Amino acid sequence: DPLLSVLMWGVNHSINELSHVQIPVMLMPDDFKAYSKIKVDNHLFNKENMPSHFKFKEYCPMVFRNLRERFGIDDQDFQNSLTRSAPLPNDRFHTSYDKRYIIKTITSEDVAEMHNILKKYHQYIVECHGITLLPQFLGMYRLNVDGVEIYVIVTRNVFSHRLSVYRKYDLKGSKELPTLKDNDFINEGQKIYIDDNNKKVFLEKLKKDVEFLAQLKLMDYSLLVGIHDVERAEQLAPGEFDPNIDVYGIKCHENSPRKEVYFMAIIDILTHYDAKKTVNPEQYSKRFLDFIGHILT
Amino acid sequence: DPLLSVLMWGVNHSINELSHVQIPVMLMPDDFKAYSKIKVDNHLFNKENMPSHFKFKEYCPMVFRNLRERFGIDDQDFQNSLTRSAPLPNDRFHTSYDKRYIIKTITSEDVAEMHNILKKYHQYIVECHGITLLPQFLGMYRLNVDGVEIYVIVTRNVFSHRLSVYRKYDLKGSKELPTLKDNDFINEGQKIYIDDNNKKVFLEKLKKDVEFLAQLKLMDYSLLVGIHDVERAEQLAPGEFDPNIDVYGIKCHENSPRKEVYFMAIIDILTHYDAKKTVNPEQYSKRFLDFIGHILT
Ligand SMILES: COc1ccc(Nc2ncnc3c2ccn3-c2ccc(C)c(C)c2)cc1Cl
Ligand SMILES: COc1ccc(Nc2ncnc3c2ccn3-c2ccc(C)c(C)c2)cc1Cl
Repeated sequence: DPLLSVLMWGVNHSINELSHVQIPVMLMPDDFKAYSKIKVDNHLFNKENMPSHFKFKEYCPMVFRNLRERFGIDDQDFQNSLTRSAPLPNDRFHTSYDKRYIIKTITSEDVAEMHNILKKYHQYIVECHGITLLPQFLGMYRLNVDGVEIYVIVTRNVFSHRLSVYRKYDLKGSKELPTLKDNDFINEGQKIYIDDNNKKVFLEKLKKDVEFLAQLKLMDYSLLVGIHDVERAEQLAPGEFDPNIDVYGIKCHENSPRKEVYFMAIIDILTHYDAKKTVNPEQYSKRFLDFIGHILT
Repeated sequence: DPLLSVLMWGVNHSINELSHVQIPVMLMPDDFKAYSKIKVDNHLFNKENMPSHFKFKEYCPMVFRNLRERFGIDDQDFQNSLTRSAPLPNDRFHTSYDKRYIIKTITSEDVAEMHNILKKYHQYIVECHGITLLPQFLGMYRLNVDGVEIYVIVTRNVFSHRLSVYRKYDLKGSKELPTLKDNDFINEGQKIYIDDNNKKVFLEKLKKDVEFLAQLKLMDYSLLVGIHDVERAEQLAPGEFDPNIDVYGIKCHENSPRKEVYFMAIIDILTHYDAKKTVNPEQYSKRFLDFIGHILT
């Protein structure tokens, strides 16, 4: 697939170039308006590695390098995950081959919005020491191969890179991914057996994160919820995840009826209210937090 | 200097890309019409490593890779010589920092001529197993930084990368480099004390090489002659050179009045007769070989 080739090639180039750039003492205003573009033309050469004619553009390379650091991600590890082997498609989005990252096609509009929030996003991240349920935006690029132009973004996978998820929801509190929905969560009677301390830590993150979203007039986000079943996985020792990698995982409590491990975080935030030119951002967050607070009562 | 930066950067990229390309069982006709171009644009990014906006084009990358191999040169070694440290200028041409290679600015006309002869050049090289006094053309590029476009070519240094040359001539047999000339060779009474076997091997190379030149209607070439003085170098053990690296070196004979080592080869061949739109190529070679055969009598 020529678009994955260019992505793998562009990321590889992106990180290697960056390896020559000094880690700054701080980001500057201009860092949030910067880009690197590269255009390759091979005439009668290299027909076999990948396409002869392509472009690759990286937005705000210093910023996303900074964010990778703040999210506990090493540039060389990142490069490896995206280049050692091709991303795996999903009937859409890809997964890095080691399942650490999601690669997702987005619109120019989405790209523009990511730009409009990137300063506030950064600041929010600093302020919370990288501990948040918001998407972790790791890099953002434009590809051209042939007359096909596309925008992609890379986020941390909400789910474990190792523990399998036998059941998944996407919750809004009121096209779309292969998940179960609000109504299904309700009808199924789905419970999440985590302790009071873990509910408290989780919700107090959610409340701040969501408030940030409302302030930005963003909407239509949801809480992605994945359940690993441990006794099923019998058919790091069993039930274990590295928290430093599987950053959204929370163990069930001692009295959970089933040995579960849960992966919950916010996804798909880049819809601005005005872009819908219904529900305002305030009403959306209010419904959203009420539903989440509810299903975790 | 932004033009050396782009060159170092372009070569580095050139060889690394090539490291992914399979060594072919043979060159194809299209290999001699091929190129790779790359254009970089950095807005508000990477201001410190090198220029923000540049282009780099490599001509016939498969061909010059082949020639590097046939001349006993490993691609990674080549890359290192040109990138580990900046080329050193000459008041003009540069030297690779380890003195193995010459980098030389040339005209588009020269570039066009290199192209016109590149097939015959290749064939000639094969036929003689790489043993020749002709320039060893190792790579050829176009650089653009700012609105400054330039063409460069890389050849093997005629002189030792290690033994110093205290005296240099550029001989034609009838602007210009820092060398002594025909008349000076004559007035000085300059002798070259090599044995009959070495004269014979050298001249029989020269005769074939020069004949090749005449066949191509090339002109205005010369024999670059450099003398290392061994007793002076007292003010690999003394007098030694690796022939595999210092490919043009010939030891003086047992009865030379002074312990010398000599570096002789042909340079500066890319002038085609027609380009001068005097002396024809035949007369030029005839004068040239007669003078060389003469100074080695
Ligand atoms: C087998 O099913 C799954 C496997 C894995 C996942 N995990 C994800 N972790 C984080 N972001 C994600 C995903 C999926 C998509 N996105 C994502 C990214 C970025 C944008 C901009 C948008 C809109 C979505 C979700 C599912 Cl369903
Ligand atoms: C200190 O002085 C020197 C040190 C070193 C050298 N050695 C060289 N070995 C091979 N080609 C060379 C040179 C110099 C130039 N060129 C060269 C290359 C390519 C083109 C196209 C043209 C015209 C010349 C010569 C001198 Cl004088």
